[PDB]
Amino acid sequence: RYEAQVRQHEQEQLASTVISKVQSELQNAKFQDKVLAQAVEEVERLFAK
Amino acid sequence: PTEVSSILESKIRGVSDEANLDETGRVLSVGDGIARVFGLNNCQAEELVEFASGVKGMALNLEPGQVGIVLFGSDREVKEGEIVKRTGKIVDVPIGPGMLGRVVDALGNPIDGKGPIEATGYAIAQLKAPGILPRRSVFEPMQTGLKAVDALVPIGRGQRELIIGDRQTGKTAVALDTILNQKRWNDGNDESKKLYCVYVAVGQKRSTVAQLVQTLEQNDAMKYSIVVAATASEAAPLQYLAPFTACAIAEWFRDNGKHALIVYDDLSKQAVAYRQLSLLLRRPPGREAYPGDVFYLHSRLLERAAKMSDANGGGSLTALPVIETQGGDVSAYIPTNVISITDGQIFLEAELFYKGIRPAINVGLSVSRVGSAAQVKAMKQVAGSLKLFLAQYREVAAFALDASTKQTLSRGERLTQLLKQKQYSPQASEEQVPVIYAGVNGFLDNIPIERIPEFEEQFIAYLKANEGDILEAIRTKGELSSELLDKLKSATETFVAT
Amino acid sequence: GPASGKIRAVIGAVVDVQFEQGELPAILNALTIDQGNNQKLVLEVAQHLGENAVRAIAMDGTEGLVRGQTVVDTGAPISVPVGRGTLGRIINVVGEPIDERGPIECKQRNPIHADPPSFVEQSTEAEVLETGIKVVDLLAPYARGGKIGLFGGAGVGKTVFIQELINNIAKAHGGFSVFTGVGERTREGNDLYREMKETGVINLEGESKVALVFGQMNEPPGARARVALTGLTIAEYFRDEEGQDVLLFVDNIFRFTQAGSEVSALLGRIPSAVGYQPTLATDMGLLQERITTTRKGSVTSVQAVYVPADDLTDPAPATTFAHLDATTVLSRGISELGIYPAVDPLDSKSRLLDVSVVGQEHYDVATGVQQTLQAYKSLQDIIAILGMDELSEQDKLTVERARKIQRFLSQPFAVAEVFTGIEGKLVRLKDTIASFKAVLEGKYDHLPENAFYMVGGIEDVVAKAEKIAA
Amino acid sequence: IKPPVQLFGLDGTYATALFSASAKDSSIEKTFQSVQKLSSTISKDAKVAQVLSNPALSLNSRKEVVSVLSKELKLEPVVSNLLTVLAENNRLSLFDSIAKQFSVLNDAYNGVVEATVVSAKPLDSKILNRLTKSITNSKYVGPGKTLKASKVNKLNKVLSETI
Ligand SMILES: Nc1ncnc2c1ncn2[C@@H]1O[C@H](COP(=O)(O)OP(=O)(O)O)[C@@H](O)[C@H]1O
Ligand SMILES: Nc1ncnc2c1ncn2[C@@H]1O[C@H](COP(=O)(O)OP(=O)(O)O)[C@@H](O)[C@H]1O
Ligand SMILES: [Mg+2]
Ligand SMILES: [Mg+2]
Repeated sequence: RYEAQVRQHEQEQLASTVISKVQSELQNAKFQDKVLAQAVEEVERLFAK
Repeated sequence: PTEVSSILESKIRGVSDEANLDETGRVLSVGDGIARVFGLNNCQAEELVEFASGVKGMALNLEPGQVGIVLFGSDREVKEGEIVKRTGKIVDVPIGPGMLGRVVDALGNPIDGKGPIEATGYAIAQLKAPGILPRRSVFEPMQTGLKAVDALVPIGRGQRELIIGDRQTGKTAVALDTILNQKRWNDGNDESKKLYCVYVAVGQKRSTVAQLVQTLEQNDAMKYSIVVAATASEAAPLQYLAPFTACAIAEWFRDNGKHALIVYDDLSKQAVAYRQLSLLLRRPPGREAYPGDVFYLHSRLLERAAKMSDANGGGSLTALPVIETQGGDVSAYIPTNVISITDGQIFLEAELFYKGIRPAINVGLSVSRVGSAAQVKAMKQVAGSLKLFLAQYREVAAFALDASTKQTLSRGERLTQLLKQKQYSPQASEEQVPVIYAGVNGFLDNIPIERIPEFEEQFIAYLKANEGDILEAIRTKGELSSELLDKLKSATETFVAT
Repeated sequence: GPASGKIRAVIGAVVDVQFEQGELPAILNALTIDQGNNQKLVLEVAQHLGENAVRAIAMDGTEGLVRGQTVVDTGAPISVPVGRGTLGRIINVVGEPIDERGPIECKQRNPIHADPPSFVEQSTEAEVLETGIKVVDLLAPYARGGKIGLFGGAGVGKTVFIQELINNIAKAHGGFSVFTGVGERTREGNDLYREMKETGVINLEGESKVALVFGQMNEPPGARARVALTGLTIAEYFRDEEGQDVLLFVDNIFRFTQAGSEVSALLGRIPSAVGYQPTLATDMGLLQERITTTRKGSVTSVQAVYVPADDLTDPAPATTFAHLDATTVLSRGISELGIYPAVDPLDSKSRLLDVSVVGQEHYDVATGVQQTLQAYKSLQDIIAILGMDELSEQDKLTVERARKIQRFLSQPFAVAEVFTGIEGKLVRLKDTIASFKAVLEGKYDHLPENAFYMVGGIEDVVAKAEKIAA
Repeated sequence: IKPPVQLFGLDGTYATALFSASAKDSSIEKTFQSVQKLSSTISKDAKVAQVLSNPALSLNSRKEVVSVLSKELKLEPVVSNLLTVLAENNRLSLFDSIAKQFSVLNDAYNGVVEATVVSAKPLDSKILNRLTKSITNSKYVGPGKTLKASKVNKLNKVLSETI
């Protein structure tokens, strides 16, 4: 029970730090995220046409 | 094993690739457990929907320009102007052999924390029952473990036995003892004698559902039993659809070649949840503030639990509905509708339950339609006229010293105390046939009234060491001929004098 | 091409069809909808909402229909097979066979919606019908060619009363039978077909004389309400076009009014008493008037009514009592005492209970037995509180004779041999009148009360008292 | 003639009923400019909107007497019959719903919609929406697109719920 609680606390603490780093990277004006979001919309509409 | 978190992150990276094809539109208003969706022209009737916050919905009425969607969750997860999502299918749930050992909910999602359920298909909740060509007579025996249920009103595979009664009388206790008594046949290799339980707790509290699942796992009974958790703290659509979702999962075993036992606890809680959603949609309330389709909701779900023929697989489905009466009123609106569709009932009076007679099974009220031919031949031969002698002894004792009345009062008191078992103490067919044969032949009249509990434990232990050939023949063959009847009378007479 | 429509609204059993052309369908019109299972669908028109749109009622499940589906009109009502080809087969509400024995090769197909007989085509009679029970051949006697009602609650004895009368009257009637079950159980339909084939009623490889109509409570509301019209159309053709004494057996008759009340709220109608439909007396009178005896043939209707939560003052039980010649009310209080069945003598009444049809001897025995039971029931407040010792000399003898007369009329049926354990007793009309007159005169006052319970006539009461005293 | 656009059934049937008689002899282009003048002189003016919420009037300034409220405005053909039906049936309070439903009929049979993300779409007037959406998505992604979203928020919430 102590080994499972230590593994669950380490996985929950590591997931909280990775979620905070992903939100801070998107607020720093990512130039690669803006170009990839526009190209994904044109490729999805052409496959269903 | 070697970074287990890296295996789940790689498989969940690429999944969303095509989910932008109009489909559903948006909503307009929401309230009283409903959601007036504006649009969705391609949505069919009784189809599954999804809100923007993740709440499921069911499009009931679809008029021109609007569509009435019934939310299965809270009203705070749907607002005005939120986009909807059409699933494309109807109200279905998961089924198959992989659901044995997990506690599912109303929509089929696991709530026990054991991960996903390995389902082998997807069956709809609103399924039609079989006709007269794919049905057969009930002939298999359903052992419940109780001595007063296996001899009076016995149950069979494919029949519907109701369990009426008041609160704190023995309604939920009769269904829990029948599921735990099937461990002697499900742990072996006989697939025809096994019966998968299906507990559908609808209307119960949150603490009562967690305590009942822990008691079945400690006695090796939760490995082959489906648990449908449906508390009263959820929406009104989740509790009303708990009866239809539990019947679809148990129907897969009857259509393939296995037996199933469904326990809808309780039937009175399901009628109150269906009336809440109908009263908010501006409907007509009939008797006891119920709609016109109150009798059709319980008759359609109970008609599917029938016994199939040899050309359909040979399986059957047993239904055990518990009716919660209000002060013993068996002539109510919800009480008369369940008794007219089931083949027998088990009345639980609150007067005999407080005196020590557990369970309080009335012989003059509870009966079984297809319970005579769907019983064991060894228990029916030893209990000759057991149902007729139990009802006549209760009426004579309530009005009472003659010579004829003294013989019926002494024999009737010993038979009622010996058939009353404790909680979580089920007996087999071989042990109950030896105890019922001594009380009907006059072998227990010389014993005292307080020694009725001590005589049952002493006779069962002596018959399993000094006469093992007579106990094994009654369970394998299931009947007793001339040689088996003479050996049982000689062993009971020698043990009663010592 | 036929008249095609488009589905505009769908709320349960009600499906509004919007026709694009000006030729809209009429009322009670069969509408077909294309699906994907080699069966299509069935829909009956109810009313018209206007603006080239009529509200129809589907006869099956409406799950899977989208807004804008093609709905073709057949041009007429829901037709069913009639004649001698429907005998022995299990038909449905739309006339299709459900017995898996091929299609019904019928010459003509009459509709389910038809008018009843007029006042000039009616034919009244007063022929008594012997059933075999001791409580029915003396109290409320049934009439040949009339409507019989078996009212009762849940678990009283409504299904067992219709099964015992069909095995001792319909087996030697000569004419064809019509067992149309509406709102029954799933196990009751399979058990009734297997028992009739082993006795010589429904022969699959020979000649049959009993029409079976499916329609349990597992279907939708449109199939349960239309189950009574499909079964009555086959029995009406055998008495008018052929001239035969048909026997209509409905089980139960209360399911026809309860199925229409659930769909009346979605059609625009306001609710009535106890949440029922406003056209309760108009819908029940149009179907009960067509199952009567005419000049071409008779029709003995033996339906059974269901009491709502043990209440005879409901809107579905009190409205059906004015369209039956003989009634058989089954009380729930007498069923728990040991009466088989619970034939209440103070509530059962018939029109054939007179001295001009049963004779002067049978009329005096019926009035004397009913007068003794009414005196003991009115004095039940003093016997249950003070006791039986508070009565006088005249009241003490009447209380003992009333208890033995109530148990003597309860005879064990042949179909209930597995639940009672005794054999089936079928007393005649002449033996039941002679046994009741001798017990009321003082010739059987020395016998016990248990010697007459679950017996036959005067011969079975004397043999049971001698065996219990030995 | 009924076009497949549904548009409710009770409140949206006001503009759909008058569109059948106005679609003859080419009388659909003049109805678009005449319907915009009736709503712009009864909303942002605060002068002729004195009887918009009151239940009085009763044939005093709504119908019959108009002159400057019909001839001097922009009504001469079938535009005068649309305001007379709303005054007798007490439907002058919802003038914005009748004018908005008339513009949706011309944009459905002679145009397109289906907005993807960010702002509006292109609203072509070719034929099918298969070849029109693929040729307009590549020309609009390069030109403009400030990106100041929906797909990035859904993927981040699914990873935190499985922790
Ligand atoms: N065989 C038995 N011996 C002793 N007590 C019993 C037995 N069967 C049931 N009980 C008691 O009856 C109670 C039933 O509780 P519950 O299930 O909540 O009400 P209901 O039975 O009306 O659903 C239990 O608390 C249990 O202690
Ligand atoms: N003649 C009889 N003797 C003993 N029991 C009977 C007799 N007739 C009916 N019963 C009992 O009445 C019950 C009726 O059950 P069911 O048909 O389900 O309800 P209902 O009669 O209200 O339709 C049966 O279980 C049967 O045991
Ligand atoms: Mg309980
Ligand atoms: Mg019945």
